[PDB]
Amino acid sequence: ACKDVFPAATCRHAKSVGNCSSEKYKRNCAITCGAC
Repeated sequence: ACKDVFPAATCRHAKSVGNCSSEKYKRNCAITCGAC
């Protein structure tokens, strides 16, 4: 499974500023990024 590991508070920030490019919220938070 690729369920968002990090907390919604740490994943919500990403999109907020389009940080999807990063990995902190792309490898574990694939559900928030949109890779998996």
